[PDB]
Amino acid sequence: KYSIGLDIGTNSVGWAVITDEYKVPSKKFKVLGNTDRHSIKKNLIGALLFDSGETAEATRLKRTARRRYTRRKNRICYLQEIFSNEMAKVDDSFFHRLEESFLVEEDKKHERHPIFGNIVDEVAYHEKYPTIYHLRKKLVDSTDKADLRLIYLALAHMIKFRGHFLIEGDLNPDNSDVDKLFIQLVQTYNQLFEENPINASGVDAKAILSARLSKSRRLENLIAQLPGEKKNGLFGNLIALSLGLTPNFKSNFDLAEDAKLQLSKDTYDDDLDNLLAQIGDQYADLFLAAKNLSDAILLSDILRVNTEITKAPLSASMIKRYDEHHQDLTLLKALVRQQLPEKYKEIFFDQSKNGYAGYIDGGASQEEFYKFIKPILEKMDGTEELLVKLNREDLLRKQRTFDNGSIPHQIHLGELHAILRRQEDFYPFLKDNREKIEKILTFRIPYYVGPLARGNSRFAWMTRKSEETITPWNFEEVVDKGASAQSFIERMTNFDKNLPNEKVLPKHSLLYEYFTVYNELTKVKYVTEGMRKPAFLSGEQKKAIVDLLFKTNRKVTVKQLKEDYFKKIECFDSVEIASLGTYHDLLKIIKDKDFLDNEENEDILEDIVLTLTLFEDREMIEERLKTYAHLFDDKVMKQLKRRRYTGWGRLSRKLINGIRDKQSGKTILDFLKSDGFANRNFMQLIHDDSLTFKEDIQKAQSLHEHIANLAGSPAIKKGILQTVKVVDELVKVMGRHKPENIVIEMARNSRERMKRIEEGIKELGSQILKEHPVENTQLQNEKLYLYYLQNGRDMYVDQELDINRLSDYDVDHIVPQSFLKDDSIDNKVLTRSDKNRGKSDNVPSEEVVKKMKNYWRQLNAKLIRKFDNLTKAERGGLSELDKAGFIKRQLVETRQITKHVAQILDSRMNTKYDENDKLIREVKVITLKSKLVSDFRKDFQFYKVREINNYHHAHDAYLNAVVGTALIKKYPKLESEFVYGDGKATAKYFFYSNIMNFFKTEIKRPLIETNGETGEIVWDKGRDFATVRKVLSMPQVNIVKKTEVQTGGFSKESILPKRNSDKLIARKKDWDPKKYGGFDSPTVAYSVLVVAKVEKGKSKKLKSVKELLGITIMERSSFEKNPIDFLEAKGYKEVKKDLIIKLPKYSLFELENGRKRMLASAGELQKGNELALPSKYVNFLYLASHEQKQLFVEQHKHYLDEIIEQISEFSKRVILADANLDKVLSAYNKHRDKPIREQAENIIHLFTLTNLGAPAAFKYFDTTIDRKRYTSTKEVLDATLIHQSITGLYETRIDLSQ
RNA sequence: UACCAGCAAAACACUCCGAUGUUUUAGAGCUAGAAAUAGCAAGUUAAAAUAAGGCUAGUCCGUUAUCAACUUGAAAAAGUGGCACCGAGUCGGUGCUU
DNA sequence: CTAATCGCCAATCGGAGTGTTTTGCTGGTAA
DNA sequence: GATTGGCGATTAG
Repeated sequence: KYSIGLDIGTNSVGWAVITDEYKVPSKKFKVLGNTDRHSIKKNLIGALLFDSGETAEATRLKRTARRRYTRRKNRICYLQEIFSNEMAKVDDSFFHRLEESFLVEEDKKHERHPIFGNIVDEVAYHEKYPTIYHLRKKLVDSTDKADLRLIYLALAHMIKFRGHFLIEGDLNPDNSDVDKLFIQLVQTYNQLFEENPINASGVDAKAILSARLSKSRRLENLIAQLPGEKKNGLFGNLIALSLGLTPNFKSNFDLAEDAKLQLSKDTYDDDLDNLLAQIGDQYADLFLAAKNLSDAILLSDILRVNTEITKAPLSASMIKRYDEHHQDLTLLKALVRQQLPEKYKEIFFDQSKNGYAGYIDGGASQEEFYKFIKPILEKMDGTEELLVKLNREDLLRKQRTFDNGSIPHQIHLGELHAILRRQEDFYPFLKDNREKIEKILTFRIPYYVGPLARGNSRFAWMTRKSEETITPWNFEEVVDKGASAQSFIERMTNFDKNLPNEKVLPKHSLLYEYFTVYNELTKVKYVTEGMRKPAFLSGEQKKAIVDLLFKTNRKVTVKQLKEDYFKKIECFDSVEIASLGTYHDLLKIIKDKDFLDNEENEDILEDIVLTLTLFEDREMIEERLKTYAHLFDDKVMKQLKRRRYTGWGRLSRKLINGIRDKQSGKTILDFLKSDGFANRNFMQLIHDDSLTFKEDIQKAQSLHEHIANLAGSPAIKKGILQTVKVVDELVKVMGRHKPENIVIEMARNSRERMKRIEEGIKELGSQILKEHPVENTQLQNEKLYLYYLQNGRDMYVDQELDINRLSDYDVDHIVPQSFLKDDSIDNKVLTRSDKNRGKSDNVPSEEVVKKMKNYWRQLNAKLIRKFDNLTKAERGGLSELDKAGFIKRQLVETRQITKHVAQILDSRMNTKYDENDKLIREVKVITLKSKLVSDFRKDFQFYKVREINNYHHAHDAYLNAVVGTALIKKYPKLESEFVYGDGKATAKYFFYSNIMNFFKTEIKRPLIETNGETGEIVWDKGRDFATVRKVLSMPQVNIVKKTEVQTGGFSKESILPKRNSDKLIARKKDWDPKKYGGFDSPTVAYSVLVVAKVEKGKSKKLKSVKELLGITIMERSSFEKNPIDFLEAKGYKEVKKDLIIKLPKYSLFELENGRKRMLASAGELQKGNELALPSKYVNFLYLASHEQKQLFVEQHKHYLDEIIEQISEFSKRVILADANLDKVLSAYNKHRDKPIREQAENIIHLFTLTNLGAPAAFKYFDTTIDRKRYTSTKEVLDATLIHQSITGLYETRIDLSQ
């Protein structure tokens, strides 16, 4: 009978229903409603269009901030509960005036002065402490009684902003000098390693280690003055420890265990104690010193003040910024006043000129201010001392800038500690509540506990030991913390698939290693002169290999098996041819062999391994093994806490040793352990029919959930639901008969670039960025991008290149494009000429490799797999098997998601079960790629262009169907790679390349094609092409747009100043927008058509109205709860309840002459028509834009004047735009001088005026055309409304002109 | 179609923390002139909010995913739209079963 | 009044940890 | 990351 062909995409789905001999049937349908139409005739071909889906990141980024905004507010509430009783005797309303600051004077109840409460005290206070840091510095260094309000202000400011948590441990801000250190350091090296002393080389390491440089540059500068040292040397290792690195101390100390040390993690003490155990304490304070330096050079960019003067080095360094601004301002003012009197009106008085007034009051950043002020400073005389600071970004700085994110939280704690001790003698209540204020600052919830819910949330997993409120002071006596870190990991671990409801084993377990190691050794073969055939391996040999090779090295080399076993035991000179890592570590740690050999002591090691794999913190691990103590000794635990594993395997425990061969002895694990006659692997054991595993394993094992459970981007998983629903709708139409076949085909920046080029320039030391400054919208071109990635140097020649020479240069792929079709950065290079690459059919010549190995290694630059392909010239090159495989992949759909879709369709299509516990096929599912159809179109001249209409979406499904059905029925044995279910390479390559040669005539073939057994008629080259041509030109395709309701944010997020309009929305309930401001950009969900009456004039003339109203996202619930009261509050009277109609977005209307419009909102409209240009002009337009066909293009030239007539005629009755059409005609009238190629390229641009969708702007040869927005939804109130189904064949029409 | 092995490339889902930006109020502008108008002097900081709001009253939740119209249904969804030809103005016609 | 065109605007920058597929040279092995 | 619907000022009825 019939067949179906589909085509899935990210914004469209196409379908078609072919028949016996490649024809599309037509049918009569029924139309409902109250209109005059009672029937219609339609063809079975169409398409569907929809929008794109999004991801869940933008919602998480706000969910994880709503919680912080409310957790920060509770920190201040705790501080006010300790100060209330004492403050209730000084000022009764101090805490009340602090909450009504954001209030106009009329709405205030108390006075308008917050802190003190008079006009003569506020001014005095503001005249003594211009900034908050003056008070902070005064409180620490003074020894007098202070008012309570100032103490509260300082503490609140310190607590609100607290700093970052990146360094673990305790800081110490006393050592600011750097050189006492390089001295102190060397001092010790040669205080025990004397006679052989590293040379101090009078190194003034001051600028070497203190300059604002990177770690690598400081490393190169350190040993520059020392005559010869090693980057990997132990002095270098301890130096790298001083900076931020991860040195290893195994070298030069003949160690066997890795000794990676980090100075910022919270494990340094234990690792240092362990490392000082195998060497001793003779070399001790060579470390207490490396510490001092480590902290002495990271506190060098924020603290720039001296010592032995103050105990507050951060507050004292923010007064230098204040005192170096008031001094430069006067000088600049005087200099501008004297030598340039005509400009002292916009630098200091205009708020929209990026001067000094537009930098303090208006909106402007430091960069814009500097860029604006540089010429003015340059022109006049003097101003030497000010031009230098501008190059250091230290001209006129502010104390709250964007670069304050490098301040640790251990500095704010010291000032608070210092303040709390000077004033603990006058106020006794500060002596008791002193350990709580320090705890409010440093508390932080662990990342494996989550929200503190009470069983009313969806993202929570935490348990509780006692029903009580959780506070920072009792967090350890309420939260269990023991089972909270186990449910964090076990809620994401995979389940088994051969036996569900079972958890998988750890990767590094003991049973799992037994299974993995011995399974591999069950099949191996070796040949010697004495032996006759390649024999297998026995269990004893495997045990010996494990004992001698596995237990001496985790990885067992094949050479070790060849030499240590064969040569020593079997006496074999030559022969031809997994890790028990846990066992050797346990042997080294426990130091008891018979303990591990004993098989009674089980259910113990598995628990130990699970404990080590599961938790991460140290107290957790200790307490878990606390019950597992008293058995070995005290010493083993200290080393057991230091071991950690990672990884989860995929196999259950009961599957291995719970349903094993209890009826035959040898376990599933032991079957692969001590093999016998039946050397059968696990796959043979499961997949055979001789044992009783199958019954037990097979005893165990909605559409939306299944589809949502797949793997892939959300944007593609939207096109499968629609495909399934379209299929189910199409089956019903054709009489509830299932299709014979189904053919499916699934058709498939700048900031990264400037980040990459900036990193490359910074690491390479190149100065070309200063030479050629680049903005944010320049280097999107690949040629200049590649030019800058190489520091402007050729890579095939070793010469410097030019910024405007790449134009005449070339871009070439590393691997030739004839083998790999790659167009990414990893495959493209820029060169003066491709001939310098060497061979044109292989990897570049070895001369280039030898001459550029150094620069390829330098490109450590992270700018560029590319190195491997470039260096392949020395590795012998490529093969042909990969070419054959890729040729097969070019037409065989090997992607997994297509297999998922095919399985989903096949499972629901076939349901009848065979009586022999099997299934019978009724519908075939075929998958194929797009190469075949493209080749067919190119060969048989069915050209297509994509910028006329959307009909081309539905013209590919028909071609897929015809090609697939024709091909599958001619070769009855190629179903292996084309149907779902279940030397030579060159022959397969040729066969798959020439598959599609049965359509053509000469490479002469008969007109009639027959197939084997019956001479089946599969093609007839006298009428089939005529049918295809007739179908490809039909002015009837069902295009349908999907209607959706809108959701998302309420409006725009920008806050606007006060105004006197009625379009502003209040931010809170009691804040009038005419005195505080608000947002104004509401988003409409859907519209409603109401017919009612409203009063007019003072006489209340009850006129009758019928209009459209918009319902925003913000007020949906109020409307959906009671529409009548909502409408009455809006201002309408006597609302007719039975005539309210909802209208979602993208609704369809019908005007007088077939003119249709969509609905984008309650104020605008869209276009809803299509163009049907004949099939001759498509071929002419495709040929003109690019042998004998040139002559044909030349003879037929008047076609350029027939397209314009059709465009004008179509636009004069549907589009209804006059000025744009007149401009287009006038522009076309005077440009008939250029040849056909460019005129065709510009005629193709004219199809933007008649394109379905929103209006847009296009451009002709020179002229630019603007938009033609429609802004009146008043005419549509007397038209017809159309409701359509998913395919569009079923529809109803309602007349709104009643 | 599954299990071990080296690395690399990624993509997706959840939890815990930093620094800015924007909007109102406080930091007493002065000298001449009835008046617009001129002349001069300062400018760097702090408090509150950050989707309107909810009931289950928690140091909890609020921007992803699903959605043609009528008849019945709490809900999901069971029931609901007759076949072939020619011409080829968007469909029309004829001949009958219907 | 009063309704229709024209020109400009739209929140952004860093860090730490855990779990899972899918592709590309490696394979092997096996049903 | 551009698109595509909102709002103020001007201008034509």
